[PDB]
Amino acid sequence: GQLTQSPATLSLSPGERATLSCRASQSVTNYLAWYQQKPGQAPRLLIYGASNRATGIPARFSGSGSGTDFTLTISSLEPEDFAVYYCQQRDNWPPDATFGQGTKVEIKRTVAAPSVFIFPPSDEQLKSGTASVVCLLNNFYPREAKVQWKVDNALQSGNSQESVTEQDSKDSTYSLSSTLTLSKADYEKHKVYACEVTHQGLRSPVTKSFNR
Amino acid sequence: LINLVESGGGVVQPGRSLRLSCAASGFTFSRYGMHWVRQAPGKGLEWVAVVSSDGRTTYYADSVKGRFTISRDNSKNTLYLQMNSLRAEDTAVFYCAKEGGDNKFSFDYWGQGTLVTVSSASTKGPSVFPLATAALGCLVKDYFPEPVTVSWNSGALTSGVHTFPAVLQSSGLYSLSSVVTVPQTYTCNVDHKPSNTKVDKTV
Ligand SMILES: C[C@@H]1O[C@@H](O[C@@H]2[C@@H](O)[C@@H](O)[C@@H](CO)O[C@H]2O)[C@H](O)[C@H](O)[C@H]1O
Repeated sequence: GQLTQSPATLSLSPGERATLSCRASQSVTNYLAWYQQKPGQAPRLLIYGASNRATGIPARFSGSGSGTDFTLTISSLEPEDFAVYYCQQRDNWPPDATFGQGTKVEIKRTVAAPSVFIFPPSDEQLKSGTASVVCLLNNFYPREAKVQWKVDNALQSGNSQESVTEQDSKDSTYSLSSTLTLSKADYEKHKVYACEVTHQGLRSPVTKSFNR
Repeated sequence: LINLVESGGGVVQPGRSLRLSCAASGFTFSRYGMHWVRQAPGKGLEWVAVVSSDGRTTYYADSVKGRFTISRDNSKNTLYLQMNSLRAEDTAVFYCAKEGGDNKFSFDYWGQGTLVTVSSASTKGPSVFPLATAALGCLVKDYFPEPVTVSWNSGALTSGVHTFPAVLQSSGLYSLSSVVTVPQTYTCNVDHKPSNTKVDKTV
């Protein structure tokens, strides 16, 4: 009925031991299964019956547990083990399968503050009738980052969407884009547009702004 | 050897129907129960339904019963998912999975997945606007549906490029940003197949 995985994210380096776990809501009659999933691909069975390795699964993957607690262990992480892992449960009847909400194994690296950039709406877009303000957070680590939009000091809420890239293959950092959407008439009624960024690599928040 | 191949996904309006197929080879199809498992964007796995090894008994997730019906043809080695009264919440990648040989409560093989997009928006090419260490980029806005490819300087500029995942705006249209940091000319080559839209944008 309910499967809960923890932790939500695991930041390790290649060669380290990864330990993830699933807590079943009730006692489980049918020994859990584990799956590995990489971006854009189908899940692939790793562990079935709690301790058995599916066919073609290297020895470094191990599972154990019984009743309500199960653990998936990767004795030593290889570059290809950085992915998302799901645990799964299923009975004879009712037949529905239930899945854990997933644990992401991510690459550990040193702290790196983002360099911030703010882009005004292009005149081109303004003559289309719309206004998009963009705040870029470039090459930072760790993932956690906070973007706060302000228009003439008015906190903006509900009118921005952000997007984040996967860990860069070279430096292992993340990049995030935040777009503030406004009707252009709205955009034209204001002066100061600012994006304040909070991140562990920064000792004080950084704000990039421009005057219309 | 063992293999599952799906087809049938597509972009559809709400209220319409789609039918998913999953052809199996490499094992005796008639012996195992088969399931459909979906994964909405930015989400985890969410079981959808199953049909017994002999197509006689079916079971559904509550969000789909009365609309979706799962069935099979053991003489064709094909699993189906008839989807009716599709709603926006349904868009996701749908996978077919086989109950395992050693343990039937695990899924040992999965199809590559088939995309189901349900939206009342119609096909539209994007408008590309300029985004002007230093950074610059291109805002590839208001297009439908996915995907769009972005490259810089016909593919000759690659270091420092960050092409962000598309975001679904409240208008039903997608939007994405592609930027590049430079410590020369800069052009984003945007391609949106679904609508034959192509733009080389010099920033
Ligand atoms: C859909 C099907 O549902 C369950 O099948 C079992 C079956 O193995 C028998 O045990 C029957 C009849 O008494 O009970 C059913 O519950 C299992 O979940 C199968 O794996 C599914 O394919």
